[PDB]
Amino acid sequence: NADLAYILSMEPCGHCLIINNVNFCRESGLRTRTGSNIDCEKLRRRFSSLHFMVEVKGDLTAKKMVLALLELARQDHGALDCCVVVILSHGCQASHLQFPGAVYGTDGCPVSVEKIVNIFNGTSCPSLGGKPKLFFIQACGGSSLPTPSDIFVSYSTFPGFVSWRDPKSGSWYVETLDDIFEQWAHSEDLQSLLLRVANAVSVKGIYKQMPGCFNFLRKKLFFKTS
Amino acid sequence: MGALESLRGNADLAYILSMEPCGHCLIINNVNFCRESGLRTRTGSNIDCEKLRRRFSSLHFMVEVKGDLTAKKMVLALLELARQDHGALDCCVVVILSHGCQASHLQFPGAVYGTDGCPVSVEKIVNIFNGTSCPSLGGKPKLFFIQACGGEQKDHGFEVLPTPSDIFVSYSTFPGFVSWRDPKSGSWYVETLDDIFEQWAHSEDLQSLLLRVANAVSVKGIYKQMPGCFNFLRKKLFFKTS
Repeated sequence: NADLAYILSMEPCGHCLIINNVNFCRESGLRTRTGSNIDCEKLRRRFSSLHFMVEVKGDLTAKKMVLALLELARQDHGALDCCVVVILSHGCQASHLQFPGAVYGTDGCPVSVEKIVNIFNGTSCPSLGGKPKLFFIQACGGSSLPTPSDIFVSYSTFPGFVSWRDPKSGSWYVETLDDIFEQWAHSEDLQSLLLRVANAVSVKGIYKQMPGCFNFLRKKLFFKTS
Repeated sequence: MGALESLRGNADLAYILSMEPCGHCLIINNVNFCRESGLRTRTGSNIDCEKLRRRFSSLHFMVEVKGDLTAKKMVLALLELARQDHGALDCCVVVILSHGCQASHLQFPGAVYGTDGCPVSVEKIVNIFNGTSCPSLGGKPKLFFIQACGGEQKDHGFEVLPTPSDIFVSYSTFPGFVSWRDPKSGSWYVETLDDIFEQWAHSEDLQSLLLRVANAVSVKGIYKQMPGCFNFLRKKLFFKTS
């Protein structure tokens, strides 16, 4: 209350798009991301519980990924409270100007996180103005309000399967995140959940790459559950 | 023994700050830039500078302020800081007040200008405090508050292995945008942050505080500013208060 938390009253809570890239063309040389379907199913099932209208889309091209994203922003989120985008794919380690991060489309071409974030800013998507825009990225391999307000990105490149010898048992990250949400999303906010995830991950890999959060929200975000 | 209490106490959910003092705090305050620069005098930074000096002193840090430093001297000050022994400390704070801009980066956006008009990337600054370069802060929170233009765009808004660890970078403005300041009241961001840390540092964690700050600043001026941060922390952070 007192404008300390975003109001998620509406039912459904919002739209959620999951880009699941598994099969890449030969020219790129990017290995098949087998096990990502396990990941996709966990997340689809998850954000569904969080009362979102989840739409999955497999093996998308950089061009097609962008179109799907634009297609989402062209929507009327007017009576909705939040938007969610999840992308599973190989990560691109290009350096950037505004925001870090990129993910490979099936064609081998990258789509920077900065492009993705902006497709959802205030000008491009007035419909979501003042509402929280969440982006979850798992790169396995490879009055007025400010225009960029309410943008929140969780970026993970943590390799590691649930069963360490089996590259097809799924992502230890998604499973850990999914598990933590299942247990605390009912009483803890987004940033609090993600810290539990970040901690769990670090305990699993001392030096290994820890997930980061590019946080530009104005209030806490308590997901709608039960 | 309430919730917040049990929370503050859980070493798994919160960074435990038990040492006295807490650690080092370094404030770099550049106000007078060279002529060749074209950069303006950052009138009002000094009031921001002292507020923070006093603020972090309040939060049990050993504060050291260094003003008007060339890019080279900045790196030097930062190198010496990391070169120290933070073994009996629990946290490290670095504040930078100055002009800034976009810089090509891998993990951390933007850069900050030395008094000489030369740029120092935030990413280079954060990295000076990596686990190898400064094992004395391994696993401990290293905080960075950056008050500098994140870019050139004036936002009108609309009507309504070298990996970061325990790194937390609070940005005054969104990467790519302009950060606003007042000649006699200081920068929106710092004035807001000090005010908020005043009222809540005693009962709220670092991140919670900054949402308040981001929320407050977001309703300001004709031109808009959207504060935010790159959080690579593992736990919540509650400062040691008075």
